[PDB]
Amino acid sequence: LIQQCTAFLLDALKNNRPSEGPLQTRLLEMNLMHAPQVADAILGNQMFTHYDRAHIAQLCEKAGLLQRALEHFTDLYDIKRAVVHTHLLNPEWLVNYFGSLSVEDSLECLRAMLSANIRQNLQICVQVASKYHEQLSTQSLI
Amino acid sequence: DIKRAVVHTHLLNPEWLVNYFGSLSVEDSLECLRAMLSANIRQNLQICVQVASKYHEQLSTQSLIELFESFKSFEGLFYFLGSIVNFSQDPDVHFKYIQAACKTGQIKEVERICRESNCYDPERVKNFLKEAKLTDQLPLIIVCDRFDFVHDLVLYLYRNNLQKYIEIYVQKVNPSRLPVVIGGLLDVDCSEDVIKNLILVVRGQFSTDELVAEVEKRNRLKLLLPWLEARIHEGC
Repeated sequence: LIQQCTAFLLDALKNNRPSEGPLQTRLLEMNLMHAPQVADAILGNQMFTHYDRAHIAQLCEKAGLLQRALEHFTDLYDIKRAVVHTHLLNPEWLVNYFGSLSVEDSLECLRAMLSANIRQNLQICVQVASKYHEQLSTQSLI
Repeated sequence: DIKRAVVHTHLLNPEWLVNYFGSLSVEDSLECLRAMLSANIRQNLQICVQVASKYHEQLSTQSLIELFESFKSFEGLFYFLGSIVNFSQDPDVHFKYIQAACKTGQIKEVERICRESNCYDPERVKNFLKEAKLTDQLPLIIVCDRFDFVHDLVLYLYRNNLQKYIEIYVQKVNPSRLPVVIGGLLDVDCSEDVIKNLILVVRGQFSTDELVAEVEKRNRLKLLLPWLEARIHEGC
């Protein structure tokens, strides 16, 4: 029972003393193959602090976990690939907005996403512009 | 004949259509949907994809897939193979599938299946790549070295251009093949200071042995000495 022994290890992880990054790292790695829903609570509790965010991001990449892969870009700031992957399809709605918002490199991000701006991200760029212009409605925008 | 209500397919109920498809489709309705595509509005288009995924499921005839690819069909055959790519191992149809992903970019969803589906001929497809230039490709920088044909590949690339794909490759994908890559670069007599600067970039799987091998096979090790200084100064 990998599931239940992993759960018991998780119960141990509730205390920071048994909370040892690599152990719970492997636990979450198995979860990514089995159940990603728990990864939300894990990210709340200890994930970003204890885990190898790079390896886990690569895992969620290969596993098609784009939404928590956004949490990973938030963990990793993977500039070109975060840009292109967001450019792919419908992301975590406001999470992507702020992640883009929470950087001054959203400039070049939008340059990229606009170089290939298919009609999907067509309006949303102007929409999120109504999240940066509000601090800097620069002629850079025009 | 029965191939007359194909006009009302613009409005007609596909349920009793599939019912009439239970019969009349034993190598028969193929020509009916064929004529429908001879008048292929978008209405008699998606339903034809659906009925293609109604007979291949009962008879995955290669004649069907051939008459299918006879047209553009790239998205139609895309979904069609998406119903078949699993548990099917024909190299040609898989290459057609990847090329369809190239038609409208569905590579991110295929470059992973190129890793998954390795039941094909990477030589032909990599020749196609060297012919069909995507100008932003990253399926061969994954799957060709997954099959390890990248020596003469990166040779040809250096011949045309090699700026960052080398870099992102050795960074995320694989710094373990980095040695033979460097060796090829030495065979083509590149600018070695570039390789040096890459070594200065944080390395993944990388060690002293392969590095000194690379620097000795050209007997021009006058480059890695600051790397060794850093190694020993840090205590390694």
